[PDB]
Amino acid sequence: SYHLDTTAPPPTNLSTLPNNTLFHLWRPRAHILPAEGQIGDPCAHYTDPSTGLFHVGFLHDGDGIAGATTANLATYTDTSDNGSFLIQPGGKNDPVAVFDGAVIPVGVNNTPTLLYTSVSFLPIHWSIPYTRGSETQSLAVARDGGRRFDKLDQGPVIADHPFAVDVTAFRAPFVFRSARLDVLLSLDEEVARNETAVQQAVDGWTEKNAPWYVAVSGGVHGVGPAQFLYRQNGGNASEFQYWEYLGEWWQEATNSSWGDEGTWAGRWGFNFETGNVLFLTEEGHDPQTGEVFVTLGTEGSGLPIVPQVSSIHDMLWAAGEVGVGSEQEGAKVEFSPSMAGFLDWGFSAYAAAGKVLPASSAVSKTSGVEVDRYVSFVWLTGDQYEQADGFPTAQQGWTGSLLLPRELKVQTVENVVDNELVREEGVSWVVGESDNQTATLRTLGITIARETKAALLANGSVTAEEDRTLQTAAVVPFAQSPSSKFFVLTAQLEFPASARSSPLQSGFEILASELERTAIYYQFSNESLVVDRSQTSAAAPTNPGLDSFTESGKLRLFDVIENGQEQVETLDLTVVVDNAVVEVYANGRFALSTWARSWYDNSTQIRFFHNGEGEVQFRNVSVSEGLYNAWPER
Ligand SMILES: OC[C@H]1O[C@@](CO)(OC[C@@]2(OC[C@@]3(O[C@H]4O[C@H](CO)[C@@H](O)[C@H](O)[C@H]4O)O[C@H](CO)[C@@H](O)[C@@H]3O)O[C@H](CO)[C@@H](O)[C@@H]2O)[C@@H](O)[C@@H]1O
Repeated sequence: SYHLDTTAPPPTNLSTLPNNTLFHLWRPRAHILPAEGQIGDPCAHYTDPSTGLFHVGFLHDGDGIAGATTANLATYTDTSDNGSFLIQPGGKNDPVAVFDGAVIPVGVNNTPTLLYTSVSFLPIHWSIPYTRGSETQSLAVARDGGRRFDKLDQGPVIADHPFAVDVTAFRAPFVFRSARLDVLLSLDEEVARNETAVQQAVDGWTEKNAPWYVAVSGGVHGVGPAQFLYRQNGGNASEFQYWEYLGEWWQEATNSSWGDEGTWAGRWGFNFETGNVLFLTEEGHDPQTGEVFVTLGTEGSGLPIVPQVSSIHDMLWAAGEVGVGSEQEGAKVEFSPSMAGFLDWGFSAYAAAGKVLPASSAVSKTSGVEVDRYVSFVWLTGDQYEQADGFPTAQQGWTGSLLLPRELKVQTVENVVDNELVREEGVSWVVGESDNQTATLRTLGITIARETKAALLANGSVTAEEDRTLQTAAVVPFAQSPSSKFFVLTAQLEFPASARSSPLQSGFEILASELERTAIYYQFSNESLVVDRSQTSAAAPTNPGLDSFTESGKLRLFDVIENGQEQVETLDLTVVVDNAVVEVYANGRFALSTWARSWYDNSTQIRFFHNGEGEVQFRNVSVSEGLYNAWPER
C-alpha cells in the first residue's frame, strides 16, 4: 500500500492515489478558499452597514455563492458549514445556475441586497449561438447577518439583454455610484461638454442619496466585447425594480487590443467578463474625486478558434475618462481608456472581484485607516479554467484559491526622465506632469492589503542576507534558507543603465533542492519578470496536469533621478510563497501569480541567481518565514 511520503520520490501517476491523499501537499494557510472543494469567481463582497464587518463571497463547486466574513482583513470565518453557501440555483429565475453578483449595502428593506446573474440555460459561450433568456439579473436579500441571501419572490429585475442585440454573454452585474455619471446625465448635452460646468456640479455631489449604476459584462456577436450600463430608473436611488439602460458605455472591436501590438494590456478579446468600475485617487477610493478605473477579464483565443474554448484569460485594468455620448444615438455616457494594463499577469489569474472598503468599516477602524479603500480579490484557478490535462483533483480534494486581498489606487512614479521609455505608445501609464526633463507618471497602484501584509509578517521569523553584487554567472545559496514553504521574500535589485541592451537575467531560485527549483528573475530583453517553472515539480514530468510552462509579466524600469543622479529605477520585489501559491509583486505597480507545485519537503532552499549577462546589485534582501493562519476557526 502507498501512504504519502514527500521525502521520497513521487508516484508516477498521482491520479491513481486515493481521494484526498494530496489535500495538504500544496494547500495555502494565509489565503481565501473554502474548507474543501472548488472555488470559482469572487463576487458579492459588502461591508455590512450594521456591523461594519466585511463580507467576502465566491462561487463554490459550481453550485452557488458561498461566503465568509472578516473584521480585520487578516482572518476569516465561514458564514456556515456544509459549504457555507449564501444562495444556490433551483429557484424560478435560476433553475440551472447562479453566476456572479454584487451587493448594495442598503437596498431592499434597507438591507444588503444582491443583484446576481440567474441562469436558466446552458451552454453559454462567446464562440457559439446565445440562447435567449440564458442569463437574467435577479435580486435576493441578506438574512441573519448575511449568512444567507433569500431570493425575492418575483422574476428578474433585468429580464433580458438589450433589445434585439445579439450578445455573446450577458452576466456579472457590478454596482457602483459616481458623481461624474450623475452629473453628465443630469446635465444638458451641450452643458455637459465643457469640463468646467461639469466639474462644478461634481463638487456638490452627495454620495448618500446618489443612484446606483450596474455594469453587466459581455459583448456582441460579430461586433466585439462590451459592458452594458444600467442605472436605477430615472436616477431614483429608491428604485430597485426598474433599471434604465444607458447603452454600451464601453465596447471594443472583436479581438482588438490596447496599443498597436498588444504589448502592455493583452487583448480585448472576444468577450468581457466581470467588469468592476472603480474611482481611484492617490490614496484610495472616491466616487466624487477619483479617476475612472475598470478592471475586467477578457476571453481570448488563437486562430483557428475552437468553439467553447477560451484559450486566453487576461486579468486586465484600464483607466480613462467618461464623457457624454457624442452626437450618435448610442450610449448616453462613454468610457474612453487613456491607459491599460494587467491587474495580474498570471496565466491562471482572472475574475478579480472587488469592493469599496469604507474608512467607517470595522476593519479600517481597527487598523486606523482614515480613507476609503478599494480592495480587489483575484481568482487563481486551480486547474487552468478546467483545461488541465488530468490534474489529480479527486486526490487533492479541492480546487483553486483567491489571491491575497489587494488595495488599488492611483500610483505615481516621480523623477522619471522623460524619454522614449515614457513616451511609447499604448502603455500602462500616463504622464501627470513634465518639463521635457523629468516627469511624474500615473498608473494603477497594486499592493497587498495593508492588514494582510501586516499579518503575514507579525509572527514571522526574520533572516536577512548581506548585500551582494553579481557580475559573472552564478547561483548562490542564501546563508540560511527557510525550512518550510511559508514565507515572504523581499529584495531590491539595482541594474546599470548598460543592462538594458544586455541579455541580462537576474533574480532568485526558490522552493529549491537538488531535484527541484523555481526561478524568478527580471529580463531586460523583454522587460519582464519571469517565473520559470520548468523544474518546479519533480512530479510534473509524468503528471501533465501540473502545468510547468513559463509565466511572465511586463515591467518597465524607467530612468530616474534618485540623487540628482540618473539611474535605472530600482526593482522593488516582494514574493509571497503560501505553499504552492506564489505571488510576485513589484514596485507596487505589478503582480504575477501562479502555482509552484514542488514535491519534496526539502525543496525550500533560496539562491541568488545571475546569468552573467550584465551586472546586478542585490540590496535589503530578507526572508520572513511562517506567514499565518487565515482561518482560525477551521
Ligand atoms: O462560473 C461562472 C463565472 O465564471 C466566469 C469567470 O471565470 O466565466 C466562466 C465560464 O466558464 C465556466 C465553465 O464552467 C463552470 O460552470 C459550469 C456549469 O455551467 C460547471 O460545470 C464548471 O465546473 C464550472 O467551472 O464553463 C464551461 C462549462 O461548459 C467550462 O469550459 C468552463 O470551464 O462560464 C460560462 C459558461 O459555462 C462560459 O461562457 C465562461 O467561459 C464568469 O464570467 C461567470 O459568471
